[PDB]
Amino acid sequence: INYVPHAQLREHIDKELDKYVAGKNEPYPLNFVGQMPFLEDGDGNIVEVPESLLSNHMAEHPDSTAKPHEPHTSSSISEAAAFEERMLRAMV
Amino acid sequence: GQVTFGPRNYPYPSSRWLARRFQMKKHRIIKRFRFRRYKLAAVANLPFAKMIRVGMLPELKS
Amino acid sequence: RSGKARAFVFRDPSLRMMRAGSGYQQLRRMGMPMQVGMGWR
Amino acid sequence: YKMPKNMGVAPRFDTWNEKYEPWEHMKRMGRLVGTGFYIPPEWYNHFRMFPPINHNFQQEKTLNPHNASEPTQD
Amino acid sequence: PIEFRFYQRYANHPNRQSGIQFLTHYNTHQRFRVNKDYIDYMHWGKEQGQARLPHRHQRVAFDFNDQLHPTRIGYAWFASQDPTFGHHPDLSSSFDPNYRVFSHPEHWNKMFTKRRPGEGDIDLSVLPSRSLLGPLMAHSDTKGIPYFKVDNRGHSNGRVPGVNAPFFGEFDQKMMQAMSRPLNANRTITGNDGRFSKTIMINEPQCNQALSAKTASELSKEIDKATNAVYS
Amino acid sequence: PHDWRHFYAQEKLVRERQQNGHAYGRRPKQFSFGARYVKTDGYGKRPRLPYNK
Amino acid sequence: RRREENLYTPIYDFCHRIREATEQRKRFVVVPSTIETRGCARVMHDHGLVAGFRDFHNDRAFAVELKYFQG
Amino acid sequence: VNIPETRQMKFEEQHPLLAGALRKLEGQPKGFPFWYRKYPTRRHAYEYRFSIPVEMLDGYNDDVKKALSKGMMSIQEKQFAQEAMYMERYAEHDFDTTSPAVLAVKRALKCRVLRNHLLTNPHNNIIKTVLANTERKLNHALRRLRKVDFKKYWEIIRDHDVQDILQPPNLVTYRQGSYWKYDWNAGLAISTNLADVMDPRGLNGCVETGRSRSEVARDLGLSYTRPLHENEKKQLSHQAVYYERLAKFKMEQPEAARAMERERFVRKFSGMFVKMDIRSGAPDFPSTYRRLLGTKVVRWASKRHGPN
Amino acid sequence: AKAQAIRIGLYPRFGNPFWFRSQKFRPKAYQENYDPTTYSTKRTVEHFAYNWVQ
Amino acid sequence: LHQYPTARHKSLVKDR
Amino acid sequence: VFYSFVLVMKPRQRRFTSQALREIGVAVYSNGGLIRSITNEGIMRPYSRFRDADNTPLTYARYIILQLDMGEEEMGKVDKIIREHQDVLMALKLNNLERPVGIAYFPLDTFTRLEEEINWSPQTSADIYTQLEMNWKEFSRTRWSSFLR
Amino acid sequence: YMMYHRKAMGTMKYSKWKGAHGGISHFYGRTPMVEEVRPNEPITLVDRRIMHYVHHSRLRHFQLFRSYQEKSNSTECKLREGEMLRRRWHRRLQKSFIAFMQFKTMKVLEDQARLVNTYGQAAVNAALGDPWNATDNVARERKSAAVRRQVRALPMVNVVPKHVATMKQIHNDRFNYRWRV
RNA sequence: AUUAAAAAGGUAUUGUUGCCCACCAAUUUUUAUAAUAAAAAUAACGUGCAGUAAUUAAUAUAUUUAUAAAAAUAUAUUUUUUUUUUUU
RNA sequence: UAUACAAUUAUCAUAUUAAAUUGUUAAGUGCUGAUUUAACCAAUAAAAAUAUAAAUAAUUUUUAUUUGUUUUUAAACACCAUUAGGUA
Ligand SMILES: [Mg+2]
Repeated sequence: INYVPHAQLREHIDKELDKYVAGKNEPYPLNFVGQMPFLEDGDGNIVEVPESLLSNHMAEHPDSTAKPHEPHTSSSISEAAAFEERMLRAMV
Repeated sequence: GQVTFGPRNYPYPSSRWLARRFQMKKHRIIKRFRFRRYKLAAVANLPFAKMIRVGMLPELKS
Repeated sequence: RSGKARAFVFRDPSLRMMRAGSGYQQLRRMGMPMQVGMGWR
Repeated sequence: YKMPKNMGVAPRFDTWNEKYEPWEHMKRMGRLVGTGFYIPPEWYNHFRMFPPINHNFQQEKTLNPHNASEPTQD
Repeated sequence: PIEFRFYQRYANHPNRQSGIQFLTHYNTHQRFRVNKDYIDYMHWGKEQGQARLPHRHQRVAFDFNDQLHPTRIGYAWFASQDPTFGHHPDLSSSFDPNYRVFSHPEHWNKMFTKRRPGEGDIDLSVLPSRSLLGPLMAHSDTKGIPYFKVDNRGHSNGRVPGVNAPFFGEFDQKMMQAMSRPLNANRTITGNDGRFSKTIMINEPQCNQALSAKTASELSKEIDKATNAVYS
Repeated sequence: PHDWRHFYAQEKLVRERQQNGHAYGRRPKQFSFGARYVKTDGYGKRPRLPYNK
Repeated sequence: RRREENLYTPIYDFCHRIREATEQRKRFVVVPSTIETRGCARVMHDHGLVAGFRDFHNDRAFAVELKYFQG
Repeated sequence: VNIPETRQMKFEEQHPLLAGALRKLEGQPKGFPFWYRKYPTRRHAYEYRFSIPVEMLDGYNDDVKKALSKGMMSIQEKQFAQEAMYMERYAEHDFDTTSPAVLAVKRALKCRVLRNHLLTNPHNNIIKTVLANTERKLNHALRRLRKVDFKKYWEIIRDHDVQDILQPPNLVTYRQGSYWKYDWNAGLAISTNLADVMDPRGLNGCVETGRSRSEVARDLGLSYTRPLHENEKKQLSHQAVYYERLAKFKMEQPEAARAMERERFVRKFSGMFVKMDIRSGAPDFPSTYRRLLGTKVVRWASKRHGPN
Repeated sequence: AKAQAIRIGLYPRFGNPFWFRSQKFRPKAYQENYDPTTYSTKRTVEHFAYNWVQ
Repeated sequence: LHQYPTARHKSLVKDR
Repeated sequence: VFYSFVLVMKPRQRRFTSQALREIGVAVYSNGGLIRSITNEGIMRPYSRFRDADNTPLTYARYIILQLDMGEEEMGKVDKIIREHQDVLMALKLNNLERPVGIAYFPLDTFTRLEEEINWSPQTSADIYTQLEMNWKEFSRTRWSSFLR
Repeated sequence: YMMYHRKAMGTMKYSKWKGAHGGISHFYGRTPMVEEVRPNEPITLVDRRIMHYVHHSRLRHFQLFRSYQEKSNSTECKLREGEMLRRRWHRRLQKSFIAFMQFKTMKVLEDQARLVNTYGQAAVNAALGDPWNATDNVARERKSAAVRRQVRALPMVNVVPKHVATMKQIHNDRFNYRWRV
């Protein structure tokens, strides 16, 4: 186990804050409560909200644009699942 | 007096009837002492107390 | 509580007599109390 | 105060078996017959040859639930 | 009431329901005055009758038809005996004499608060932890104490024929040879006498029960004395 | 409850033995609703045992 | 525990333990092991009041097997 | 707190091969505990947390070393480390945890900690009672250590120059000789090895003649005189100078001496009970004759004046 | 844990946001399947009545 | 302070 | 783990959050302490209302976990600093990590391992058993080889 | 005043209600029960089930008892211990009834076995409703439909007892006219 | 076509038209000689109804009020007669 | 007038080996207004929630000392007033 050194403190802090950057090609890790919090872009602005909290987010304060974050679908785990999902999307 | 006069292995601290005869004595003693205390305190409001005060008054010389 | 204590049964007479092996009368008979007065005439 | 209705007539739970113990009857009948002025009953005349077992102390005096006092009832 | 008349044998005063039992191992014969273990009258007595009586693993008085305390071993040594004889009922692998039991008045005390379901002073030292945290934290790649062999005392007694060594001879469930008086000056002939039956035991395990001249003479004397006894 | 006097007596004995064997059947003094937050410095906020005072 | 309380002795507690076991109809009694207590147990065994006794060489206590007759 | 280096010196002296191995392997990871003899007990390694020896933290990172260093110990851990450091300097051996010296040092440190805690927050009557009990136990341990040895006393009692601990509880009990009765009751009544501390030949008395220890000492030419304060030395000098002063005074100024002699000569005539009967010979006249002390005599007001 | 969660804000001061989702973990006393050691006597008298009616 | 039945003897009142 | 603080702070700008974290880290390191780890979660929704600067209930907050090892004397001062810091909406202190209630009393078992394994997170499932098996086997295979380099 | 106090939420000219309501409100973190009412499930039945739960759990009793009046800690401990002891005694009493009902069930099963012996196993199955006349699947489908509809388990909650407001309210959790100490 | 069918008490024995409570009133005794204080005995009066499951329960300590029993509070108890929830 | 308690359990003041003490959180409209109570009623009315592992049983408690009056925001709140409020 590696403790955070004083010299690399800012780099570690930046990585920790950028762990949620509202854009990725890989699924986001869960927090210590096993939940998916709001995806925040740079300079501290909430821009993505999970569908579970979407209604509350849009009701507490209107005219606050936030695309509903969708978790990255798993395709590398099983290719057959990806083809099934694409076929379902085509069949609508 | 001996409030806990209950018999041997009495499952209660004392007897309700026995406790009243002690409570009455305690109440009477407290009442008479309180009344006497109030009377002897009110003794200080007699004009004789004012005379004693003016007698005990000192002389203030400049 | 004001009453004194009472034994459940009697004390064995043999034990009561046996515990008296060093009574004052036995001490006097053994001669432990030294004499300094006149005693009887 | 509240007291059970039959509390006054409640049997003594520690000494209600000593009266009915077989050994008490055996000893008393033995003394009574040995006095010489009592005709022995048939149960005494039979059980003098076959006295009961010694180690059958009741649970009231044993105060140990895991004790198998009675071999027949074991 | 019987308590009002007889007070030397009965105590109706609250906090003195424990009794005057002398058959405990505590520092005083007054169970209500001792401060080692406190009786939980509401739940105790499941297998020991009353709540005030000592536990099954803390008793010093034994009945005629009740098993004694099992020996802790912590069968292998019964090869010389009957092959079909299973584990001896008087041998236990897990038996703790001073094994504390959970008691609400001493361990889960709630008198300070309003006795609500959610509070109460509790200590966790009485009962071993059931949490899965235990083994996970105390999980090691290296083997355990029995493999590492860090114990040099072994059994408290030097050599136990039942546990340490192979067991020979014949079993003795009832304490007959273990409760007997030697009739010989050299403690080689032992005798147990009932009201009418007399048993004489030779005890020479060092010499495989071999009798010397003096031992044989003493044994003959004991035999012809016990046989010629009046109530034998 | 008064038919189970022995159990509560055992509870009181445990508490008394805990508190140096001085106070038997005594409870800590009542405190205000915001006693730990409105009392000034130098005053006891958390209630103590009846023996500790 | 206090000055007023009687100073108990091994003989006293041995006697009371034996008496209580007898009243409760017990077979084996664990009693303190002193020279005087062992001598008393030996004399009782000799007189037949006690079925037997054994001084296991344990510094604290030894065993006494009691006797009963006619219940 | 740090371990005394006498332990390292002793280990190097006792085991040369192991010490040289450690010295040559300094800075290199080690898979075998050479320091097992250096650290017989858990409490003997208090430099690092969890009784971790210094030599074990060799092939690990400085972050782990710092995390296990002294700066990351709790208050209880620091107290235990200081206690172990003090106890190992007084223990007769590594496992000595029952001797009066180690008991006394442990109890003294615990008393100091309790006093500091009470100074911080004094509302703990439980802490007050436990501090009193620990003080009693420390006093008992020191009273027991007194008889077994006093060199440890002149080594330990110089801490802050106490020199006054084990003060007698009260004068009423001390007068009746019960303060020293603790040594009698503890079984250390008489155990000092008297011959080593002083010559025992002159510390006894001859039964045949009945002469005292002082007489035996003066016959043997010895003098067992305790150290003396100023007042007793002044008394001795003043009493010694008496004959020398009187011999010259009587010769030089016989006038006043003769006047005093005349006064004493007539005083012996004019007095009470010039005859030396039993009444006058009674050493304690008021105690012997009490029945006449109220109505016959008035000179004395109390019937007894001394212990007898 | 409840005190810590309430203080931090992870748990509400009253109620549980997982009462419905914890029902699967909570044991279910099925009426169809009888349990011999039921606390209630109605769950036994109903089966007795069922057998008597059969 | 002593209760005493004047009409009937105290023992006779007590021996229920 | 010696101590582990959990903080809820305002969802401020990234620069402000970084400044607050730098201040906390400097305060910790000033007393000669070591931070075992520091993890940042997202903008959660705590159940209880936490009032913002405008004395209005803000239902959004950012969670920070700070696991560290420091002595009690310095820990008191650092905890006071963190609690008195304006950005920290609320701080909870975990002190029983060294001796958890689930535990002759070997202390090194829990001190080495992080708080996450001491207190399992809700998202954990059965596959963590297989993960533990694989990690334990690899570690027991390679620990002495890596140590004796 | 506490939120559960008698004079709480009072409507007066000078009285202004504390706290913010609507959306994120004063009760936003303090709401004990939240249920999403859905069509075909009446809110009256939802409230009925909630009230039955909080009554059968003996929780509204404690809430009212602690809220309306002030009771000493000694009184609360006395009442709670009495309730616990009475509950334990009632459980002990009901265990015997459960055992005897199990014995009666055994007797009923023995009588059923007697009927089986005296009529034949197949005859008893037919009397129990064995589908021995189900020539086609529709005949057994009718009974399958019947039992499928019978399996449907409606909420077993019952009407909660009313609250009686006695004079001076010696007891506040009182729900029946029976007098209590 | 909605109904009878539970528990639950004498301090009274002269037995509620009962015991009992102080005060009021009347005689008198003991300690005391100090303009003292305290305590005790007594079948009928006067004011009441305090206690006796006894008409807003009782007990203990502290405060307070006063024609009197007592009453109200603070805290701690029940010699207060009692009513069923084993993860909805 | 002299002439044999108990010691196996006794409810009014004889406490003496015991782990305590300390955590800084919660609650903040003014709007057209009948809340509480048997009844009267008074003036913003909502609120203060964190534990265990750890301290030897002893031979001088002879020894410190200690047992619900403990002083301020609200809610409770005893003398007194009577149209009805004060007061832990
Ligand atoms: Mg009345």
